[PDB]
Amino acid sequence: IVYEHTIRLNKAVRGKPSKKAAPIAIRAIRAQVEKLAKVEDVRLDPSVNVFVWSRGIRHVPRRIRLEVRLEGDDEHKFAYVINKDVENFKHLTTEKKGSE
Amino acid sequence: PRIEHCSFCSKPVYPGKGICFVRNDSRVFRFCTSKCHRNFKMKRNPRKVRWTKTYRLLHNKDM
Amino acid sequence: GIGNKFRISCGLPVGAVINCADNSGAKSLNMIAVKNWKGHLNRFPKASVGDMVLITVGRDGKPELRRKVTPAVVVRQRKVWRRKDGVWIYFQDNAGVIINPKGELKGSSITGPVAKEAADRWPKISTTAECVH
Amino acid sequence: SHRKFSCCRKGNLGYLPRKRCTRGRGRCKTFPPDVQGAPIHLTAFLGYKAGCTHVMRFIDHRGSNLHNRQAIDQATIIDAPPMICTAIIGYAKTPKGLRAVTTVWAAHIAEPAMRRFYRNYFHAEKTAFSTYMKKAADGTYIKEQLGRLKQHADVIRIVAHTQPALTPLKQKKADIMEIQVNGGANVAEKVDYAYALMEKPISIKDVFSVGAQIDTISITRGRGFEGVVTRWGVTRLPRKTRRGNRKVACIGAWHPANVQYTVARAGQMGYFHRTDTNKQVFMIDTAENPRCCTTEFDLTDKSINPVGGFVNYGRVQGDFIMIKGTCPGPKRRPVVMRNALLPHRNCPPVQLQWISTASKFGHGIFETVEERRQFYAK
RNA sequence: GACCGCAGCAGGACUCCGGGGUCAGCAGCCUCUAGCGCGGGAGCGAACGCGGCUCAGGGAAGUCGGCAAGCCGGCUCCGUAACCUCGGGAAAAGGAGUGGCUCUGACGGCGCCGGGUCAGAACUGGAACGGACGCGGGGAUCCCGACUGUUUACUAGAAAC
RNA sequence: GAGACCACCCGGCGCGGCGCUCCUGUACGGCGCAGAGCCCUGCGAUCGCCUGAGGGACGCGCCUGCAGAGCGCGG
Repeated sequence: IVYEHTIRLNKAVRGKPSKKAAPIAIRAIRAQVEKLAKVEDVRLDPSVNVFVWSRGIRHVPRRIRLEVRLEGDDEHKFAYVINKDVENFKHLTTEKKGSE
Repeated sequence: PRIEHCSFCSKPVYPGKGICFVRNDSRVFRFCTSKCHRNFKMKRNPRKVRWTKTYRLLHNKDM
Repeated sequence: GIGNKFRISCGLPVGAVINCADNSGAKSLNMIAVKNWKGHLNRFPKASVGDMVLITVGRDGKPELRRKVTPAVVVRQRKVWRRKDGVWIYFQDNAGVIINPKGELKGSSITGPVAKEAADRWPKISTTAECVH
Repeated sequence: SHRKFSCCRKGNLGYLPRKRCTRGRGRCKTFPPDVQGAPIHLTAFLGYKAGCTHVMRFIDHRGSNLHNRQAIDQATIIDAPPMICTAIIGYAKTPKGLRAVTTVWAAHIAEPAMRRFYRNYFHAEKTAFSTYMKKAADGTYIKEQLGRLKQHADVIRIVAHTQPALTPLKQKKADIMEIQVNGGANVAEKVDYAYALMEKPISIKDVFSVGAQIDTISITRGRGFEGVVTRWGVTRLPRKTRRGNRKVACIGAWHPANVQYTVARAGQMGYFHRTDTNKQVFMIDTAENPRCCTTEFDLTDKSINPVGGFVNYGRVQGDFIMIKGTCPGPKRRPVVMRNALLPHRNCPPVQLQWISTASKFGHGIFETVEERRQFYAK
C-alpha cells in the first residue's frame, strides 16, 4: 500500500521560530506520515531531507509531494517516505494506491 | 446610495469607507484606501500603476 | 462658539506650533493652552478643529502681536477625524486664526481651506473662509 | 503623607474578582420585571455573534446637530436560529428567595438538547429521560404537573434549546436557556401560553421588536495572563526603571501590612461575564429573504451575508437580530439578549438607508459578488 | 583549544605567514583554502525581563538635566560667517547631483598595443540610485584648563597632575 | 471562540484539494512593426501585447482523496 500525499511545509513551520523551521518541518512530515500510514515508525529518505533543506533553515519550500511506501509489516510496519518532484501541486490530493 | 471615486485609484468608494484629504490648493481628494493615499503622497503616477482606472484607460482596457 | 460641539480626534496638544491662516501678520502660533480644558493628571491639554486655543505669536510675527497670550481657533488639523457621517477628513497642514474673546477675527482674511467644525462654531470664520471643507 | 496630586483610582472594583467566567455561557440572571397585565411576552433569547456591518441611518433626534441628517453607525449582527421550548419551570416567591416548584419537561426532547446532557454522545449510555418519556406521552403527566405550577408558582419561565445545526457553529449540543414568560394577566394564563409553545420553535422576531433596546450578556474575548498596564490601565513607569517599566511601583504603604484588593495586580484579562446595556435593535429579519439588507436606495438584491462570508463565522442562514454598536464577546460566542431593564428614554428612531454587504475579509469595494464580476469583466 | 586565574572559567597571554568580490581600505558585509558545529535536548508561543523592530497627530510639553533613542553621514560640484595667536575657524552654515543601459572623448601606449580612471552625452525607471554595508546632527554663548599628553587596576579621566 | 502548566468550551478531528473572496500589482516565457545607440549582422537597460495577470492566503462555502468515535484507564 503506497500513499502519495502533499504536506504544506509553510503551514507546519507557522507559529515557530524561523531559525527552527527546516528541522521543525522534518518533525512535522514524520508526524503527518504517521497519521496517513497509521504506523508508529517513519523513515525519511535523504532525498526528502535534501528537498526540505534546499532553501535553507529559515525558508522551507511551500509544499512537498511525498511517496509513503508501507514497506515492513508482520509486527514492524515502518513507513519509507521519498520525495516525488512535481511541476505544480495543482489538483493534487492524497492517492492511496495498491494493497499489501 | 451615493458613491465617490478614489481620486488616484478611480475605483468607487462605498459610503463609510475611505478618507478625504483637503489640499492647500482647495481641492478635496477622496481616497478609497491607505494604498490610494500613500501612492498619491509619494508622487507615484496614477498611470504607471496598472490597477488604477487611469492606466487602464490609457491602455484602452477600461474605455 | 455656537451650539454643542461633537468630540473629534484632538490632533494638537500643547506645544504644537501651528501656521497662521489670518493676514494679521502672524506666521506661526505657539499653543500655550486650550480654552475649556479640565484635564487629568499628566495629560497634556489637547485641542481639535473648532477649539479656542490661547497661543503666542512667534519671533517671525509682527512685534505688536508678539509677547501677548492671545486667543485663536484651530481651523485645520493634520490628524484624521471622523465626522458623525462617517467621513474621515484630514488637512495638509494644522492652522489657526487669531480671534478676540468675543468671536471677531483680528485678521481681515483667512487663507486656504477651513474646516466645517470651525465654520459652524464661529460665524465670522464661515463668512471669511473662501472654502469650507 | 498626602498623594500630592489628584487622580482617580484606575479601574472598577465592582468587576473584581477579574477571573475567568465559571458559568458555561453568559447567564441572564435578572429578567425584566413582570408588570402583570401587560401583553403576554417572552423576555430573552440566545444568539451567536456573527460580525459587524456599519449602516447609514436617517437621524430624527430633535435639538441635535444630527437632526434630519444621515449618520453611518456600527451594527452587530447576532445570528439567532429559532430556539425550541423543551420545559415549563415555575418558581414560588419564598421567604428564602425564588424557589423552583418543579420543571415539567416536554413529552419528547430533541436530540440537540439531549446531546447537552452527555459529555460524548456516541459512547454515552443514552439513559437520560428514558423513564420520563414513558410516564408522559399520554399528556396526563404533563397536564397534572402543569396544574401544580399554576397553584404554587409565582414566576413562570420556559426552558428552550438552540438549534446548532442551523448555525455555522461546531457545537452539535444545544444550549439550554430559561426565558421568563412575563406580563400575563395571571400565572395560569402564563402556564397556558407556555404550553402553547411547548415542543414548538420560538423566533427572535416574535420575542423582540425593531427600535426596542436589549441588553446583550456574553463572555468577553480572552487575552490570557496580562500585566497591570493592559489589565488595569496603570501608567507605564519611566524608561530608566530597572526590572522594567510595565509595573505598579508601590503595592501599598508599610501599614496596612498586607497588600490590599484595591491595588492593581497581574492575572487573567479576558473571558469575563459582562452585560452590555441599552442597545437598539436596528433590524430583525431572516437570511432566507434575499432583500433583507436592501433598502430603497440600494436597488440591488443584497442579503445579510457579506461578499466573502462573515470572517471568523459562517453563512448566518435563517433569522438574525442586528443591533446598534457592539456586544460583549468574540464571533461565534453565545450571547443572551434580554429586554432592557432601564432603556435610554431619549433615543433616535431607526430608519436604515444602506447596510454594507461589502467584504469584511480584506477591504471590499463590491457590495455584491455580481458587481465584482461586472467590474473585473473577464 | 593542554598556560595562568580553585575549573575543560564570555577573563587574560608574545609572535610568524596572510587568497577572492564590493570597497579609499588590512573597515563593514559575503566567500575559496583550512577548520568545524561549545555544562544538553524537546515542546509551548502567558505575564514580565533582556536584545531588537515599527508607530497616527504633536514634537521635550517628559526629566535634576534631551539620559536614552533618533536626525546627520560616502563621493562630486557649488557655496561658506563672526572671530583669530593669521597657521585656523571649516566638513562652518547652506544648496545640487548620484542607478542601469547605449555611447563619446581624453591620457600614455605605434610593429599600434596597453591601461581604468577622469569628463561629457542620449535613452530609460511606481518620483529610483552612498538602495545592504560602512558612515559628523548643526548653530549661538558662558565658566574652567592654552594645547598633545598623565591620573586614582576594582565607584571620581576632571576644572586635578 | 480558551490557555504559563492546568482549567475551560467543544468533538468522528484533521489533512489537502476545489470554488468564492481578499492581498499584491501585471508572472516566467513567447512575440514585436518599441528602444538611445554601436559595430557587426548581431547586441542592447528598458518598453508594449498576451496579462486586474501570476503568486499567496490563517477568511467563507464545498468534498472529487486519504481519513476520522479504544479491545486505553477508571468506575
